[PDB]
Amino acid sequence: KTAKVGGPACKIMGRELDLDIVGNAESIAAAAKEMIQVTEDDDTNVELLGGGKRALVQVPSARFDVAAEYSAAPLVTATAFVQAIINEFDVSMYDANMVKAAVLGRYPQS
Amino acid sequence: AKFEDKVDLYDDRGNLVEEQVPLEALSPLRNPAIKSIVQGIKRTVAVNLEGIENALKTAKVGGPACKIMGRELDLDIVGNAESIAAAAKEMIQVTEDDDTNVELLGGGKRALVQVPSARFDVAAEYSAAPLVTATAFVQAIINEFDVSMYDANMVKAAVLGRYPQSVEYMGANIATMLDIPQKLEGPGYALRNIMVNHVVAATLKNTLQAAALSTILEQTAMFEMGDAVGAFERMHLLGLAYQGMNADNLVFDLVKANGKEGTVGSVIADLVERALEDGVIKVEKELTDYKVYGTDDLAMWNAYAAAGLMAATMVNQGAARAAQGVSSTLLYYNDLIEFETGLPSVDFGKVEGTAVGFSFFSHSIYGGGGPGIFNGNHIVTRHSKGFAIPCVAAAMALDAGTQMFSPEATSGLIKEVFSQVDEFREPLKYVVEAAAEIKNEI
Amino acid sequence: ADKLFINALKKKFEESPEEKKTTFYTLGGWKQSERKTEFVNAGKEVAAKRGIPQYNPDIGTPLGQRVLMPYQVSTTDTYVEGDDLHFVNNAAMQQMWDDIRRTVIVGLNHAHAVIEKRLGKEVTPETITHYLETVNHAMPGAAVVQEHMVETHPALVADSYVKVFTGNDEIADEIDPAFVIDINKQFPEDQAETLKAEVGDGIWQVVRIPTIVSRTCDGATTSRWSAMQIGMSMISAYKQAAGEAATGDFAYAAKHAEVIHMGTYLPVRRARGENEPGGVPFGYLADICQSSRVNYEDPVRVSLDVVATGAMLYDQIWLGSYMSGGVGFTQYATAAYTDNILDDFTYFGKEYVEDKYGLCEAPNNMDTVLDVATEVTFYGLEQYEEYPALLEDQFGGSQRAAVVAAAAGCSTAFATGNAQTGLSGWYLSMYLHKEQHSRLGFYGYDLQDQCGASNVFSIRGDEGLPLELRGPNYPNYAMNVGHQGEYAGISQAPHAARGDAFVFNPLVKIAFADDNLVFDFTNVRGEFAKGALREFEPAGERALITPA
Amino acid sequence: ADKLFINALKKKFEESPEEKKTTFYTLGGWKQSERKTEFVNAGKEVAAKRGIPQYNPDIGTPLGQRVLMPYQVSTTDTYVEGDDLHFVNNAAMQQMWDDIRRTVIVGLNHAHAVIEKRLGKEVTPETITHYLETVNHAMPGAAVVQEHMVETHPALVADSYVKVFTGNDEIADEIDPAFVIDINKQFPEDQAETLKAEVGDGIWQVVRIPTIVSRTCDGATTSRWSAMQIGMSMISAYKQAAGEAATGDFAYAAKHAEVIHMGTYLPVRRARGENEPGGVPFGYLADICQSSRVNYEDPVRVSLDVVATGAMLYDQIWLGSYMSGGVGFTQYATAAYTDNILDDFTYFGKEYVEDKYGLCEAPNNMDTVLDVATEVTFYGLEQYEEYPALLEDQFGGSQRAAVVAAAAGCSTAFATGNAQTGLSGWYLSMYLHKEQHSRLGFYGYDLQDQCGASNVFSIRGDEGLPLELRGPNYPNYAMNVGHQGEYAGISQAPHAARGDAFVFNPLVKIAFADDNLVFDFTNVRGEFAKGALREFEPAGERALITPA
Amino acid sequence: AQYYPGTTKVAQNRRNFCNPEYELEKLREISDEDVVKILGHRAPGEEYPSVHPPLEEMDEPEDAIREMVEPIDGAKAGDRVRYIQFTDSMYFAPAQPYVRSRAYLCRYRGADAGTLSGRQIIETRERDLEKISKELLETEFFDPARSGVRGKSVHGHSLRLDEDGMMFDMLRRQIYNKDTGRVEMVKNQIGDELDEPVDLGEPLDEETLMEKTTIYRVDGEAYRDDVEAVEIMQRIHVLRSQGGFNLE
Ligand code: F43
Ligand SMILES: C[C@@H](OP(=O)(O)O)[C@H](NC(=O)CCCCCCCS)C(=O)O
Ligand SMILES: O=S(=O)(O)CCS
Ligand SMILES: O=S(=O)(O)CCS
Ligand SMILES: [Mg+2]
Ligand SMILES: [Mg+2]
Ligand SMILES: [Mg+2]
Ligand SMILES: [Mg+2]
Ligand SMILES: [Zn+2]
Repeated sequence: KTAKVGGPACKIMGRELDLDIVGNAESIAAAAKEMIQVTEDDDTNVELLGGGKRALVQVPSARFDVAAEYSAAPLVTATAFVQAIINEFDVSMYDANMVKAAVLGRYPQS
Repeated sequence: AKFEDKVDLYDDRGNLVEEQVPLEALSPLRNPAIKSIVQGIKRTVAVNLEGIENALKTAKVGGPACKIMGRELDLDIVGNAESIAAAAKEMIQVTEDDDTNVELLGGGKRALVQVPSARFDVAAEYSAAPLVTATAFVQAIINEFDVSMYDANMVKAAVLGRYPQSVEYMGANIATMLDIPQKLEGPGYALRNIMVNHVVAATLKNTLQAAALSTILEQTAMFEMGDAVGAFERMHLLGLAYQGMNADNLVFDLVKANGKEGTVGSVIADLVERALEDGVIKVEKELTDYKVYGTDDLAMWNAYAAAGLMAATMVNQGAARAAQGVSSTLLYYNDLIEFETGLPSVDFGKVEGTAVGFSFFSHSIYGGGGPGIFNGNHIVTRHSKGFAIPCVAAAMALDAGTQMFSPEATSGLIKEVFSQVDEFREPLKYVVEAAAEIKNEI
Repeated sequence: ADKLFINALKKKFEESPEEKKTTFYTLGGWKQSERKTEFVNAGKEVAAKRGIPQYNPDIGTPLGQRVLMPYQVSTTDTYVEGDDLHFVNNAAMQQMWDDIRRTVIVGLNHAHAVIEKRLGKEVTPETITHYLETVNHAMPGAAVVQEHMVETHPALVADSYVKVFTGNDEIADEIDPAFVIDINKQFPEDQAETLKAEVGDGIWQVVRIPTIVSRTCDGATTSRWSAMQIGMSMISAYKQAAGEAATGDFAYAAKHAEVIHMGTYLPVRRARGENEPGGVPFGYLADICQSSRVNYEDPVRVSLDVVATGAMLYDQIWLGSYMSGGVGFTQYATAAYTDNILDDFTYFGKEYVEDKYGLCEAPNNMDTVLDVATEVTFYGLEQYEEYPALLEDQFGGSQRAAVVAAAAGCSTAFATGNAQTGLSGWYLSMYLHKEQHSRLGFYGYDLQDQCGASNVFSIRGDEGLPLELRGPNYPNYAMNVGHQGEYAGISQAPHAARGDAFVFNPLVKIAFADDNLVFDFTNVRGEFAKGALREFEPAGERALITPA
Repeated sequence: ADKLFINALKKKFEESPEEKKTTFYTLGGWKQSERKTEFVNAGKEVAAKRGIPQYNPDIGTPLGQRVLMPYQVSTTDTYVEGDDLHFVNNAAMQQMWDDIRRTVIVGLNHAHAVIEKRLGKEVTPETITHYLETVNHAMPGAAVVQEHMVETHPALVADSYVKVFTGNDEIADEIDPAFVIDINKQFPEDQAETLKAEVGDGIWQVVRIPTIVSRTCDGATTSRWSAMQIGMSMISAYKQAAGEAATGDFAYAAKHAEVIHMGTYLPVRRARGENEPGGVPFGYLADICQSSRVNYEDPVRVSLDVVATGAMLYDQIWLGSYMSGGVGFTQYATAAYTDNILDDFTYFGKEYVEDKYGLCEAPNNMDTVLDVATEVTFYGLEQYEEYPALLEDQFGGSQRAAVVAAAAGCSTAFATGNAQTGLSGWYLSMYLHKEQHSRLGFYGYDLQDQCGASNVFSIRGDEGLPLELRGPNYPNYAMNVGHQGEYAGISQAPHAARGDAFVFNPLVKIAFADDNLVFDFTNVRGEFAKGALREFEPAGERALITPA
Repeated sequence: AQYYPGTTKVAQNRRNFCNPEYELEKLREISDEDVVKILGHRAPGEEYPSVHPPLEEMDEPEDAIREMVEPIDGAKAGDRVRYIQFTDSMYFAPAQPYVRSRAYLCRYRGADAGTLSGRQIIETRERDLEKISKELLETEFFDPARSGVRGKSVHGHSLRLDEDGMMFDMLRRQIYNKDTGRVEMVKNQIGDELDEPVDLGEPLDEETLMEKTTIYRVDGEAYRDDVEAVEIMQRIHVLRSQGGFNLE
């Protein structure tokens, strides 16, 4: 909403996007869970907290059994939420990179 | 299954193995043979016992040209390798008869070590393999000869090198196909930081198996990186199937049709013909004496295009028996196919771009080197998301000896130890069998 | 009127610039050039002094079979041979980097709360001023607490100091003005209101450590050095015990919790700490350049001053030395800031946009990208075809690709007011150029250019980022000349057309609005010309402590 | 004779060294000091010129309520105020670090194999000479292939060059001797024979890039700069296509496969690239110092010249600037190379061991550690007790702990000929000291010292390492003053006693046996004195390119 | 195959260079010996040096791909890999850098091609390099005034021509004779003097250069006027852009 992305005190004037994410948290969390899980009955958990302000996400153990380490947890969660948000409001190709910056920050420049 | 696609699976001689298997039976997330390969690469360590003994006898430890005069220790490690290997295994295992393996090679000069998986299921990552193996061999050697408190730090230097003053195990006489986690270009990159020469060494230069091992590793990394999640998952799975696993015998059949006299250009023409035949592309618009092609399935066009790119490398670099031209194939197969069709090339230009920097960094003063020293974690070759490196593995497998930095030069220890592990050496065999076995559970 | 590069071409060559033929081989090789003549003489003296052969014009191939050109520094009337724009031979270029490397922004907001909530002491404009007298003694390397301290020579460290800024006008008025970067004085009224609103009642220090130390050490030294002396000055000015538990809160705040580095650290293949060029994102480089607060009526001038800043830093010092070295990459960069060539192409595109859409009024979409980047690409390429002297001047395809694409990208962003569509225009320019002339750049030029289109609007982990957040460590960009400084220009371009006070970080913008810097960031190209004429006076020299 | 530090004490104070009482508070504060007085005046001129207050002696506490002491640089007759030994004020200290930072060792063994086996061309001493003439033109920044190259000013980069060495005397003698580090000329016969046996038929380059570039950039620049110009010189000298596939083997060889960096890269908390001080292991620092090939008759002199090298680099520049900054850590280091104090304690210990055991003849065990380290620890502490002037000079407990333990550790290793037991003697010294005086060092001084006994002989992953291989990145050692340069001397100690040509790396030993270096590594303390007198002429300066 | 869109002579010329069924116009005759001299890799009468043993003395294990891909003759024999590199003037040379790489990978086997603005190169097994180089030199890929064989010091693609219409060459490997109107190669491609120069014939006249050129220019045929070729380039840009975002 404020275009404040990419680190402390950073802002891009003209990039503001006003999206009702918390108001649509249930839909967005379910759409993210579908991408995060491997199967319907596995140990994936996605739970809203604080009235939809936060989500607790538990990425399915199966993804870690075929991974070298543990970064699948943030990277799989981040991309599932970026994609769920874009899909929720039909965010345009021109604007979607702002959702990625709001969710994961300045990576991979940092 | 999440997707409707099925593929036919073939062996490395191009013969049918299993018809109509669901695409997801080849997924790193579901396929038990891919699981076994990843867990195996995580937990396997090559131990150079002759290297350790020579290091100790000469006091040459801690990296290239280093030596500490007066520290020499003369220990009959290789003559006593059975007892040392047995004592190290006892430390490395969690319980008797678990999956710990310790096997002497080269008459006691080398050891294959597979650290038990239970250590990794309560670990964040993969460094327990070299760390547990190093310490068990250090302690086993000390105990074998009753090395004194005063001298034992030399056995530690001989084994694991200048660590922890260096971040890496600099000068170490153990080896792994993974490298340390601090060297990742980004989180989730560890299965990409595996040298092309290591893959080709492990698969004994068999071209299809080198391509299969390489694709399996690269695409399994795309799941760990999150790239194969959501909108892109099917693109990644189809690339694995068609570029790395010879799905529908497409790579095989293009190589067969073009191997005698063909070029990159003739491969492209055959692939475009096959995509139109199978309905993956269609004529969208006619300009003057030029047909503009379209597709309603970009992930599928990408996969076909990726199969043609692997076939084009096999034809071009195979005809030269010289790997260097892979950087040129990776570029001009893609540049040519775009203007031939009006459709985007493999990975939407990312293979072509990888290939431009890879051409430059394999023929210039500024860095890089020969094709075998690259990997998907290298800054030059990390850009395409799994569709470029498996062609480099294929090219290097085909090289008849044009390289100074060849697998024999950079990968001898890896070859002796890791080629021993069936699923590492022949993964196209085991991955297909595993897919067939779980085909009605997907 | 004449194209803007005509005067430069008339000065380089005897021919009118449209002429297609010339004479070679008879100019006397290196003897045509005052500067090569200087270097041949100096190599003979160097070799004899040290007893080892060195520079020798008879090694390798004989330079100067064609005219060795003078270059006009764009926007100036200064003409120099290119050796004078090599970063090694130009002290203004070295000092530009030193002024960025040795700067860090450190908040006083957490510090002031430790003072009130944990220590129970008061903070006021008077206590702030006293702190600032203290830190301006301590920062250059002088003592405030212990007996028998030795100290740095104040004249060797005359360039090190600490100033503050804040959005609260009445507080900024109550702190001693020697220490204050005054936002109302340095910025035009509109921009000042924007920047004051961003900062609010926050108070920030701009800390510059000594050039001599930055040169002896590295960029990662800057925030540590800054924190040590903020720490000592907090102890001294607020009368705390000299090393108690709360002291650790100020360390933590100044080193990690309220610090803004100019550059973030790099990964192991290119291992480097903070405040190195590869860590500076393009949006910060646009904000460090101060053309925005002086030339705001001319968005082309603002964007191209940013391109000059980034082309020199990223291509000559960063890629051409930290990441490679040797003779290096002077002219891959000078193409973007000499002979008014990029200027001519970019004013054309600005006029195009202003006429057709109005600045910032174009739809933010691919139809705008296709229209503007294509028109501007064809314009630039046409000038090299119509003026054979221009083509012979910017002789390497990489140079021409960066210049033409920079004009196309900046012009696209002038239309849309968005950097990301500017960036799509840059890539489209490359593809058009490559098909037009059947060449583009050097062997590895378009690695990022072929990844380029697909990654502009990606959202994936190491692919997706708005252009302002990208930098030299964005994976596709981490290797090659002729891109990074132009990207900093495209980041600036929409903000300049919009008249925005900053591109990405308002703190970094304010932090360089400071005439106590050694380099004048309001006039980057004028400063490069001053260094080229051997007229610029850098900090960091050891002349005061060496023999006569 | 007198204890070696008596002269220095008599110079510093009016009282005899044994006297327990003195006079304070009547010395005029800073006005007692020529140097402080020069700084107050400089402070005034700096503030008036720039319009921002700077050095001011009335900020904080008033220095010089006690005597502000001169220090004798040990082994010299030079007496200076400690400010003249601060690295910022001392160009010899800056140049010592630049000469290490800008050096890399690059083999020619893989390269020569690419020439013969891949290109099919012959290698002889004549082709190597032609290659060395070419690379000495190119390495400083000059062109060999392309037309219209701009180049570095040969006089700005006069300190950059390439030499080679090899263990085969007949091959060495056929290469032009302007380019050859001659092992028989620089080393005494027995050490030459050791070093030549180590190198054998190998041929190695020592490459020094320009100090002006190293200062503008960082240590990780050195191997890349070296490789680009080795690569251009291979192209030129051996007549290859200018950029073909084989060119890449030369890049990979020069950058990775046969490179020896001076320092390895550092982890992210302390992110730095190669050739930074934290990456230089103690055995390499002992080998860089060239006292071993000149002073080999006196193992004390060799070992304490290494201590001086390491205390300055690791505590003043590295821990006192790269890792902290400000006034920094001048006197934490000077305690180890001034006033002949460490020398007095170390000659005592060497004599004790000579008489009881014979050098290198003691059993390598804990009985020897307990014996020698306890005796020498008691000797040094007894001196601070016996001479109140000595205690007032080394006024900080850390200073005393580092000096006393360095004498104990070096002496222990003189006995055993093994650095590991020298290191156990260093920790025991610290434990005895802490009990004797109920104090040791600063708040955080003995983090590594309390881990220290148990980690000397450990074999675990990040604990066990022979001392020669440890350095500033060994975990327990990564933070604190008063240890790293002492450990470099302890690593030298058993090798000096044994008369070994090198401690850890024979290539690094030979690489600095070169009188074309700017700093003189055979006499580190002599050079620190010359810099303190403002008589050292560093390289890297920009006078030639700035206003007269 | 259709190769390339567009309705100009430039577009047709690009198609022709790529199309292996298109017979490249042969413009000059060059002897074997003289192609070897120009290349500069080996002496006349010298045997092909080897980088590895012949393939048949290797007996390598079974591999279905290797079995199916016929090695080029140089590969069988174990030939060194060697190169030839050309520079092409922007003032209407017939061939140009991307035109070459694109054409080489359609026409030739076992080929490592690189494109740069100022040079273009191919590397392949020695004996096969010799046969390809003969075609590169005798046909309309090459004009001895507007194209140059140059393995180093390649500057000249973007320079003004000399009074003879010759492209600049720092090493002057190709010399126009004012009395005869023919060009002679006096040095090999790395710049070493040849025992006896090699005749390369007369330069192409202005009208024949315009007929054969593959560069677009405002004073020849401008790319902006080849609107169908521009359309495809813009199409690829748009499809790449949308594909990288959401695979649509
Ligand atoms: C030997 C290489 C291969 C390589 O890895 N780097 C080289 C050479 C390297 C050297 C050349 C210095 C010297 O002459 O000794 C330096 C200065 C890098 C260094 N080591 O300091 C450099 N190139 Ni190069 N390189 C350049 C360029 C180029 C252009 C020149 C084309 C032309 O028509 O003249 C071509 C690439 C292309 O065709 O697009 C090029 C090639 C090449 N470049 C070919 C040699 C070409 C030849 O034999 O003439 N560079 C340029 O296009 C402009 C800027 C220029 C860089 C120097 C500067 O920026 O001032 C220099 C940048
Ligand atoms: C690629 C990698 O080099 P490696 O492969 O690790 O030795 C990297 N070098 C570069 O990226 C060189 C960039 C600047 C010179 C080329 C500019 C284009 S003309 C590195 O040094 O870490
Ligand atoms: O010739 S290359 O493109 O490899 C290097 C250009 S500086
Ligand atoms: O007082 S402290 O030990 O924290 C600092 C010593 S410089
Ligand atoms: Mg079949
Ligand atoms: Mg066909
Ligand atoms: Mg000025
Ligand atoms: Mg014939
Ligand atoms: Zn520096």
